[PDB]
Amino acid sequence: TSLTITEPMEAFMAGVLVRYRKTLIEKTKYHLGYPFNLDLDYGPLAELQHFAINNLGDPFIESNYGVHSRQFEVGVLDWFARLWEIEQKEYWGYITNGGTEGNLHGILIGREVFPDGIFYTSRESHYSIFKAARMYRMECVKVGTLINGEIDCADFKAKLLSNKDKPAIINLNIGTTVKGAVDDIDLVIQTLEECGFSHDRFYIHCDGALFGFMMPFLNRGPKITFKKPIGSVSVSGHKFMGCPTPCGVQITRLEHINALSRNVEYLASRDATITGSRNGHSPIILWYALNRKGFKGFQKEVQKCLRNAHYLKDRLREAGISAMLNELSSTVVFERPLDEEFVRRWQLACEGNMAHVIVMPNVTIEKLDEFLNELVQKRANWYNDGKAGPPCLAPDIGSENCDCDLHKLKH
Amino acid sequence: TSLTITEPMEAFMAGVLVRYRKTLIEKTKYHLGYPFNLDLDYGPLAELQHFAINNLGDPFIESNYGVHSRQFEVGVLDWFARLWEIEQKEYWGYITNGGTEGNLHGILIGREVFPDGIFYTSRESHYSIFKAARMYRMECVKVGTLINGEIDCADFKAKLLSNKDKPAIINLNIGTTVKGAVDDIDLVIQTLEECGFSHDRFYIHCDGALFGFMMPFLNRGPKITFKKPIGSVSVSGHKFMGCPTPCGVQITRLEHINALSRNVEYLASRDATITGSRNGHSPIILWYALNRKGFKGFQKEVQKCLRNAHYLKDRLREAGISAMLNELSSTVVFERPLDEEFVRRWQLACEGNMAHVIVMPNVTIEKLDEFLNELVQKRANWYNDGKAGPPCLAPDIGSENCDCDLHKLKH
Ligand SMILES: [Zn+2]
Ligand SMILES: [Zn+2]
Ligand SMILES: [Zn+2]
Ligand SMILES: [Zn+2]
Repeated sequence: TSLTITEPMEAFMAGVLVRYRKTLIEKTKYHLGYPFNLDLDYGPLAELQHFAINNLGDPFIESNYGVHSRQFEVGVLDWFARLWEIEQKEYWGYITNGGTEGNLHGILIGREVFPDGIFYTSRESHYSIFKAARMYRMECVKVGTLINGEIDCADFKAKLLSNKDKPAIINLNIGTTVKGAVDDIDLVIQTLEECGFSHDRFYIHCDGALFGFMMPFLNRGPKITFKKPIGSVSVSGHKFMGCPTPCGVQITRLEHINALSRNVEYLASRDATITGSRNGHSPIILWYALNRKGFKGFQKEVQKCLRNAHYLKDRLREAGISAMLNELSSTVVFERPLDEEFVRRWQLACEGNMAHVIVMPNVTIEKLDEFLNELVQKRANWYNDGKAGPPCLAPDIGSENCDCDLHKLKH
Repeated sequence: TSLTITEPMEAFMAGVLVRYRKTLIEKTKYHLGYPFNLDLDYGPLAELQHFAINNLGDPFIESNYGVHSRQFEVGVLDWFARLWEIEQKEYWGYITNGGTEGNLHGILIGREVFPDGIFYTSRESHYSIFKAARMYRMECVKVGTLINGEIDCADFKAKLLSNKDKPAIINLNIGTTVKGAVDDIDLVIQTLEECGFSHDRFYIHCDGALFGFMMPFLNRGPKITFKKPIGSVSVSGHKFMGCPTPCGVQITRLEHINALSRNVEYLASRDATITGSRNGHSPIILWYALNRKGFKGFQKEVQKCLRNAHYLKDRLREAGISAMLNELSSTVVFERPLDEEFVRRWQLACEGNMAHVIVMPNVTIEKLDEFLNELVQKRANWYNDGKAGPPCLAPDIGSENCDCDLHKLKH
């Protein structure tokens, strides 16, 4: 709970670090709950930990602080711009400290385009989104959600129509935290158009912390492209790509950044970021990864993760455990384990009667089998004899996906 | 300007990293302008770059994500609480991604204590402060500054008195960016009291990005202590202590955090941070440093830096170069070099007619001599023959510190 700092040792401290490394190997082995790629292969870059790298200021305007990684950073941003179909001279962006910063930036951009804008996001938006709205003092209208976690564009439509006067700022979830739903970009855009909102009276941010990275590697789904009238897209680098430290990529339209960007004389750069000092090792790490693997290495990794999710779901239903997997998802929602020591061991994320597993590149079939074997074994003790019987997840995941004493019958 | 990412190499990429390491050694050698300690000695911790460490959530409430460094983080926060004289059960805080996040958090805390609060900060506050005020939609009253960069408590008094009705939220600069001034905490507090503001109608944040760390190691100055009615203090970890990546420490009063802190079920933790995912290598790095050096190692390092600043200033005045150093400062303000290739080589920060050198632990007498020898040599070419004569820095640093053709006479 605390490692106290005492006054002057190198055997004590190397003792601690040996012990600690041990626990991190254990934790890394059993981690299944959170969307972090734990297969980190950046051993050559670790030398660079000798430098105080700081990308302080604009990625595209070099500051007087010379210990930076802008060549890498700009490399990576260009790749992301290509990925989301925006040209060099149409886009601006930066490597962030994570999905939260991408969301704070994107929503702030939208506010500056439309200071009077009403803000809309689904009920299953990440907590960062509602935090942003409160930080920024924006009126937030929570939009309903279908069973699977997608924004409800009928409820969206309704809500739009009762604020016809004002501009709409929208956050769309490309892979919701709990259920792994993907908001229908195309349908949201259509709904705006047929409610009388033209491009120049709405701003959309796409929160793609995990799945915004993954979706472009599939042939399907509501493609993320600035050929459509979206404003900004963020992803998290420590989620799908994998990074020792949290990071992200935020990409917007250049015309949008002018309202945030101010000159700062003592930097000889501009400030258009949430942050000041910025992590300059992240850009190198992500550059390294993009180069080694390319679009075809990432595609493979994405496809294997969807397959491994499919597999886990199948085995759970087979075991008569309520479980759901959305079409565009590596997140397997399932009946929350009753044993909370079990939850803590596999580091499961839980909400109400749901838990979930996120099938990151590190998450192998071998590991899923270990997991299932343990789950099925312990589960036998939870709902048998005169005890309750499994919870009903039909309200959360649909009755088609529920295997309680009632809904299992209908399959 | 860009290192393009191409599709599949390990000789090309290790070629790039050899080249790049070279430039970072060069940059590290000549860096003088920014407040980053470049003497990083954390080579043993670099193994830990193999792990996706994430302190996601509250430092004091463990989340279900197990790959974290809370033992280290909490260790470090406790040390900082001791340092600023606040008890375990009176304080909350976290390790941030830098001084900007500390400021965003602190100012946001103050807003939640006083939603109607008028916000006050000096004209020489960091850009993060004015950014925060705009992000948060807070009315910001810029307070004047004495020549040396300290907040002007007469102008403060005046400004307070014309907003007697509303609470006061104040940012105080403990080491302003450009001039290295320290706002007079004690005098600000007195001014509030004699203007009719009792403790429970003002909130103070101390921005101590560089000097909040350094000041406690001196026997003098407006001591930073929660025994006085301050609300929150931030420092930057990559400034004085030194860290490969930007980080910081934000420490507030526990009673203050309740308004920001919300439970997040899927984490099994609380969200009271600006961020979500948080860097978990930083806490280890700062823990390592605090343990190896202790209060007595840091004191020594602080004292040497003040001495080396004193030295640089003296040699500049000797060379008839306008220069100033505040009493509680390692930042040497001086006539801005006319040669902007020279500015770029020593990575100097510049504002108007001022440049500055920040004497971080890495900045040795040997290095300062190299610098001065070059400066004096080139300067001989700038203001001689029929050309202008040096600029006057008296408006910026005081006529006592100016060595232009006019003010040098009066000394
Ligand atoms: Zn199937
Ligand atoms: Zn059911
Ligand atoms: Zn002297
Ligand atoms: Zn003068």
